[PDB]
Amino acid sequence: PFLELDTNLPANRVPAGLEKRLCAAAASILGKPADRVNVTVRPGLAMALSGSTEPCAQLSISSIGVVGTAEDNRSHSAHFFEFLTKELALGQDRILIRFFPLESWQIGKIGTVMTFL
Amino acid sequence: PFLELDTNLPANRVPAGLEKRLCAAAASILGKPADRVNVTVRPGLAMALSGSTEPCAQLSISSIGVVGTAEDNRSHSAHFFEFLTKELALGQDRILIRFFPLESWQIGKIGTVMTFL
Amino acid sequence: PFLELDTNLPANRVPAGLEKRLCAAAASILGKPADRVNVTVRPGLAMALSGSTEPCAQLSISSIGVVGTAEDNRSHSAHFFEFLTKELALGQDRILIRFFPLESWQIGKIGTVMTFL
Ligand SMILES: O=C(O)c1ccc(C(=O)O)nc1
Ligand SMILES: O=C(O)c1ccc(C(=O)O)nc1
Ligand SMILES: O=C(O)c1ccc(C(=O)O)nc1
Repeated sequence: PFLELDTNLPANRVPAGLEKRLCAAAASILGKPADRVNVTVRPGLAMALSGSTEPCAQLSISSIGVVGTAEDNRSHSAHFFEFLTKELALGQDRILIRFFPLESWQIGKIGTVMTFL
Repeated sequence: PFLELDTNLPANRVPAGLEKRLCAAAASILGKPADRVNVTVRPGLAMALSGSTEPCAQLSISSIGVVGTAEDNRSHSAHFFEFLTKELALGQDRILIRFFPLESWQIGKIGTVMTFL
Repeated sequence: PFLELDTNLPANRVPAGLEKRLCAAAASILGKPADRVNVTVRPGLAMALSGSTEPCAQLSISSIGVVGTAEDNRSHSAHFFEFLTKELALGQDRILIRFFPLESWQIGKIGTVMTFL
């Protein structure tokens, strides 16, 4: 899975090791191995969420097969909100998630695409 | 109900009173009175969870009738996770639960088995 | 949470399963488990809302901890209006909400009160 987390929390208000703990969390939530989880955290940004500049965070989640239905994404959302509200000390009104299905021909790995691996 | 909690948190990082609070919580969650709840806490163990020796806990829950279905246990799990995350200051990736149905002929109580009470 | 919805819509103009979908929405909005959400719908009543007998609904919401501030209730209101206007086919002017904090000693469950659970 590919996870990108944008936040207006400064780096020194994002707990040490979050990018590693999000690999374990995404592995369990999405049912793919932790060694196939990719996380990017971009702290210190200027953000408004629901019109408000109080501390907040945005997560994008991309994967083949498992983020393409409302019913699957409902379950995924519940678990990611539980994890991130606690880690970032944010209320559930201060986080939003977007889910993006991917296909194998879009993923460039070791100089080819996943279609040929 | 019968609850057994193993943790690699030392005893002095397990909050005082956890046993009676877990009796009350198990009454709320499983529906059987607090005075029928049995709790065993084993702290200071050497543990790995998901391959990692960071602080963690395992809970076993055994009961007649109420821990035997996926839909029952999904609900029970959500509540026991919320209870333990708060009490032990652990993330939900650092807790696992196992559920075990029991029958009356397996429970020895006051020198007989529950079949005869 | 405890939700009570009065409406002058006849029962056959309240969509089938509304009490179930409002349960799930209220769990999300209030940040409480769905197996702790209670919904009561009372249709076919004689009602005036804002002085008018046109189709309308009144919602009451009661919960520990999460319905006691203006800022929290503004957030909750926005989501409940978005849900109910669509489900009941009512304009924003035809719904009102009241929020009521509860305490643990007020809630009777399994023959005791939540103070002891
Ligand atoms: O090879 C990549 O790391 C990779 C490729 C695919 C997926 C995925 O579908 O989630 N995740 C990671
Ligand atoms: O008498 C015991 O304490 C007892 C016996 C049975 C059960 C139970 O099925 O949950 N719990 C407790
Ligand atoms: O455990 C009960 O069912 C319960 C307890 C509390 C609340 C509540 O605060 O809204 N709702 C339900």
